[PDB]
Amino acid sequence: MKYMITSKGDEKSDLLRLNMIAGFGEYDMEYDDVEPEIVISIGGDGTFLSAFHQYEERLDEIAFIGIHTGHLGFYADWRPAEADKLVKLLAKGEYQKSSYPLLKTTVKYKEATYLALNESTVKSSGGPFVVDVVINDIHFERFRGDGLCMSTPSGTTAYNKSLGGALMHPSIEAMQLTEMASINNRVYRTIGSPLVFPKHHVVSLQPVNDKDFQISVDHLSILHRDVQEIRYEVSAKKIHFARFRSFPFWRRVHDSFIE
Amino acid sequence: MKYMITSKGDEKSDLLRLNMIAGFGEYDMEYDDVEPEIVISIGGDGTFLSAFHQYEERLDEIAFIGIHTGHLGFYADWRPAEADKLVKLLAKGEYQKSSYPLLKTTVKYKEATYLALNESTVKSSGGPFVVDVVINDIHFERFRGDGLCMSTPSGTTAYNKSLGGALMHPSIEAMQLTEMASINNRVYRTIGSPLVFPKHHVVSLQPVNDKDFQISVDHLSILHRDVQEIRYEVSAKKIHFARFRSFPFWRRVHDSFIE
Amino acid sequence: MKYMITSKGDEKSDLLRLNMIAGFGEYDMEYDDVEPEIVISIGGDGTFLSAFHQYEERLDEIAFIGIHTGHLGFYADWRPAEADKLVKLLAKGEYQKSSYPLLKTTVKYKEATYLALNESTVKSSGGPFVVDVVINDIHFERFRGDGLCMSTPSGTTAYNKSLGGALMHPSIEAMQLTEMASINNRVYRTIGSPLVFPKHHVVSLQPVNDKDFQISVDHLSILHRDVQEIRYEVSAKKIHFARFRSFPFWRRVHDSFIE
Amino acid sequence: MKYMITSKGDEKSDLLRLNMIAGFGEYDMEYDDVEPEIVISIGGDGTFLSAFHQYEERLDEIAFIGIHTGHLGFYADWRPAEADKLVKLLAKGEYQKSSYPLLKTTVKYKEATYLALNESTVKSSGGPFVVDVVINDIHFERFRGDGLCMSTPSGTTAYNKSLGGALMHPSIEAMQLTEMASINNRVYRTIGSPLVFPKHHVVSLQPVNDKDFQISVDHLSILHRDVQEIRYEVSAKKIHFARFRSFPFWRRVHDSFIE
Ligand SMILES: NC(=O)c1ccc[n+]([C@@H]2O[C@H](COP(=O)([O-])OP(=O)(O)OC[C@H]3O[C@@H](n4cnc5c(N)ncnc54)[C@H](OP(=O)(O)O)[C@@H]3O)[C@@H](O)[C@H]2O)c1
Ligand SMILES: NC(=O)c1ccc[n+]([C@@H]2O[C@H](COP(=O)([O-])OP(=O)(O)OC[C@H]3O[C@@H](n4cnc5c(N)ncnc54)[C@H](OP(=O)(O)O)[C@@H]3O)[C@@H](O)[C@H]2O)c1
Ligand SMILES: NC(=O)c1ccc[n+]([C@@H]2O[C@H](COP(=O)([O-])OP(=O)(O)OC[C@H]3O[C@@H](n4cnc5c(N)ncnc54)[C@H](OP(=O)(O)O)[C@@H]3O)[C@@H](O)[C@H]2O)c1
Ligand SMILES: NC(=O)c1ccc[n+]([C@@H]2O[C@H](COP(=O)([O-])OP(=O)(O)OC[C@H]3O[C@@H](n4cnc5c(N)ncnc54)[C@H](OP(=O)(O)O)[C@@H]3O)[C@@H](O)[C@H]2O)c1
Repeated sequence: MKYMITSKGDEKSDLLRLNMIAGFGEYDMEYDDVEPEIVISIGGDGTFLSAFHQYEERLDEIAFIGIHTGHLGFYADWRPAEADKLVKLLAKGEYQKSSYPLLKTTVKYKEATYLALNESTVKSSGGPFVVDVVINDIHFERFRGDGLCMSTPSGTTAYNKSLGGALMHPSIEAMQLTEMASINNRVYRTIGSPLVFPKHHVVSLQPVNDKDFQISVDHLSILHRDVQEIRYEVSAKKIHFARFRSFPFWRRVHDSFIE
Repeated sequence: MKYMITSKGDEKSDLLRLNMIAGFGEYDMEYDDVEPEIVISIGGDGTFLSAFHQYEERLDEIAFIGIHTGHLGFYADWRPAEADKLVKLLAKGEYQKSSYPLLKTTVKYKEATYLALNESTVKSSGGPFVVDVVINDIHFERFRGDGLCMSTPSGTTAYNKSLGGALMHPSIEAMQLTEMASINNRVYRTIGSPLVFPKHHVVSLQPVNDKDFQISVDHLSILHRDVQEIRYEVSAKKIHFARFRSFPFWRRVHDSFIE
Repeated sequence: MKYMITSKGDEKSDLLRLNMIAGFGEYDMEYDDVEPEIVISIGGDGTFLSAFHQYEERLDEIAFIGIHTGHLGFYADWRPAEADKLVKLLAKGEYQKSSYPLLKTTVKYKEATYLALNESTVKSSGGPFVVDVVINDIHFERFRGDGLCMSTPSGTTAYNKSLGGALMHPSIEAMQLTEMASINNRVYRTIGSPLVFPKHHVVSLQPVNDKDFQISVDHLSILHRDVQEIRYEVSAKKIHFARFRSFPFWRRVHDSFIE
Repeated sequence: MKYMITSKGDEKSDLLRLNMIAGFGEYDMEYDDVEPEIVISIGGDGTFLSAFHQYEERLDEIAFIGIHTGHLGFYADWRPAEADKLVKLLAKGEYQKSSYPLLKTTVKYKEATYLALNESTVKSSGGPFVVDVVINDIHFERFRGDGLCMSTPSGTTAYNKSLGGALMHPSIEAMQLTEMASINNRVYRTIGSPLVFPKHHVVSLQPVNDKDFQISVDHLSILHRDVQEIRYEVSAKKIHFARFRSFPFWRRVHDSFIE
């Protein structure tokens, strides 16, 4: 089948990449980075995040696999020493697919949409951050603070976790909203707690005074000017992984945070 | 249809109860507190929790309704001044049913099972609290601290919230595990974060030294001796509510915590 | 004595300012905004913070007073309706002085020093934030995350509080370091907890890769390039307040956050 | 000088104890566990806490030293392999004394007072926990939740830390109040944040309905019945340590929590 390999770009990763291409040379596997069916990422979770965004127009046609050159990754499921075993399994087609939910972000000004695998965040462009938070058209809170983070399930181990969010098993189709440094006093009030939203709920952020926001989607971060609305919902699209063995989410969590 | 009414037992609640019984007297509604089809709770969420546990052997046959005499409740959806309107709607059958997930607790010694609408918690019987946390038979962490709290979705606004858990929309079939005062240092390590579990995941707590635990299920709290295992999973059973109008979960959250 | 009055600049504040100047006209009080001995701030705590930084070269010669036009302030101790009573008390000299500790920030490149009344914070200029935290020349932790906040005692009710810091009575000569969204996992480790430092302890932040930082001192926020060190210590300088009645810190905290 | 040695009571600790007694036999050092001037604890910080409470009537006459048999301790400053070096230094009198602040607890019914080296905590005897918190005779908050923890500076690394309190350098004469699982909503309000109190401030807890409380002082935990008041203040008494080398507090914190 058609495949391609992205590399973190250090010496370790490029050579492991060349090795796998040579190894794939011995099977009915065609290198194709335009219309690949398998996308192998070699590096860290940052490398995997870039591979996902490189091909996010064909998530329906692609199964992703990650090899972590440094520490273990939540998306890069494989060690370098296992590359040859992976080459053989992929060529023989002995793999199941699994899917993770994704987050849709819409920015209205006159409208851009993004897909996130980890999260989308909103901060001010320097001044104070104040937004109205509207859940399914109902005004829920006026948020004052440093910013807001909306995480997918697999994103819950990343920025969301540092903000006090829960870790959510990726079989749950949800998104999680966490606060960054909310102001709470006599007059200003936020919920405080993380909020977990099911599919089809729409969280809308609406400016109060300033209309300029620094918006991040995974690694990408852009200053958006004259914003009327930021809309969050669980995407209809999903990322697909090639899975060759059992590696449960909670085992990845244990291995990454406990030992 | 058959119905019964429990009362918080103060003067306000009993009289509102008597009024509704008189009001039901004018329809084809039979008072029956053995095999009721509708269970009306008048009081607070504590009163509603007691009504649920009174009839938890027939959750399949019952739709619950709550009237809050004091502050607004998350389960008691109705104000006293609306009692007469409620009498009329219930008698005419103009109601939809909605369901919330419940938590199953199994205590093995030689085995008791409980159903919780808010949460189940585990603490020691005085000494230090140490348990091994096993997720789907995989050892996840050795927890040291004051205790652990496993919450249903509708429970996430209660004890779970005070422990830093996320609020979860009740359409999500999940349970959430939060830490009470975990010890984390060079040698002792817990995840820290709340954990959200889908249906069919089994969280097992296993003693390390002491085998005596104070276990709570909603309001009930019992000292269990010589415990071998505490098992948590999302129940196959659900609570059913009679719904007569739109009152979204996030609106209940806003009304209860924001204003 | 010599005095001056700064105003938030809205209609309410300017007119209250003009009234007090007219009122001071009836005593031996000379308006002087170059070498004032009393500095009256009329507005909010933001207005007071600007008054403090306007005159921070003569904190030894000045007693500050604040009038809050909007909500109650932690530094603006007086309501508008009390302005005339304040005019009379100040002119008669019936006031005690009280002092709050201040934070000294040194940025080395080739060295700038700042004084903060609330706090100094450090964030990256966009990329990831990584710094080594050195306490009294001893390497304490490698911090990864969004940033760090060093608060005075009276600052503990502001940004520090939103970050989970403790509130500290201003009679304690200390500074408090809080984390913004620290990354903690198998490999990366921060203390997590706020840290409270006595006088004469020196906390030094040292770059790891990137040398560009966005540094804030109270309201001021500046991009510093090619930074070698950020040094925090409790200042030898203190702010002095004119006090005319009992208004305990914990009462200000109660009034501002509880009711 | 007069000295005594307490032991954790395992084989390692008793034998290390016997060795030091034999070693002390070669100097002008008299074993005396009634009126000792030096108290050596061999075990963990729990062993040291028991030694402190054994002799808390003569804290003015005693310098404490701790040897940790297991992991490093915050009070047990010495490893077993260094016992002989310690014997020699103590006998030669080559030691400085350092002092840590202590917490005074008064329980009024008709009045008991306790001294804590780590902290004092208050919980209910089973039902809900509700107390009024009075700071220097001013009503500050009505606390609802699981309990409250008042920590000394050296206690801030223990229970206080697990509750989200700040770590405080022990040269600061203060106590820190942290919340256990506070309920915060539309009607119920607590400060949330830890509170740091200077010397001479008096925090008083006063019952609201129930008068029975489980009160802990370091390891001791007792059910107090018919309580009228719990009073917290920084003690006039201090613990004195024999110090033979530099081991800064922040280095102990680094070694215990970072690596
Ligand atoms: N305060 C924070 O915790 C914080 C702040 C900003 C951004 N981030 C994370 O950074 C991501 C994008 O940046 P980047 O990765 O391109 O560069 P980066 O900022 O250097 O990456 C931050 C770290 O997050 C790790 N990571 C990525 N996805 C993760 C996941 N799902 N669970 C746990 N850890 C994960 C990455 O692992 P590798 O080393 O294997 O790449 C990397 O070490 C965002 O999606 C966000 O989640 C975290
Ligand atoms: N630290 C804590 O936050 C804490 C500690 C222990 C127990 N609890 C809660 O108490 C419950 C059982 O006690 P109880 O109600 O019989 O007596 P209780 O301890 O007096 O009740 C505690 C309060 O929780 C409220 N509550 C109940 N269910 C709730 C929900 N789903 N979301 C938000 N608030 C809710 C009750 O409202 P009403 O006043 O209307 O009854 C009551 O005010 C447990 O299920 C637990 O969630 C909370
Ligand atoms: N996430 C946060 O909580 C956050 C983030 C950034 C900055 N800030 C605060 O903003 C300050 C400087 O900004 P600014 O005041 O010029 O404009 P600002 O960002 O609009 O001010 C933020 C708010 O903090 C209040 N405040 C100031 N000093 C305080 C104190 N000691 N305790 C409690 N609240 C206090 C101000 O009261 P007034 O309305 O009376 O002016 C204002 O409402 C910083 O010193 C920092 O503490 C807070
Ligand atoms: N949730 C919690 O974190 C929690 C709950 C209850 C009690 N405690 C602590 O337990 C103490 C009394 O119990 P115990 O020690 O007799 O038995 P314990 O409950 O078994 O001791 C708990 C642990 O705390 C450690 N510790 C003691 N003082 C400390 C300090 N100042 N800083 C950091 N760690 C410290 C002890 O070290 P060693 O192993 O060397 O003895 C022990 O490992 C209390 O003073 C309280 O601070 C903690």
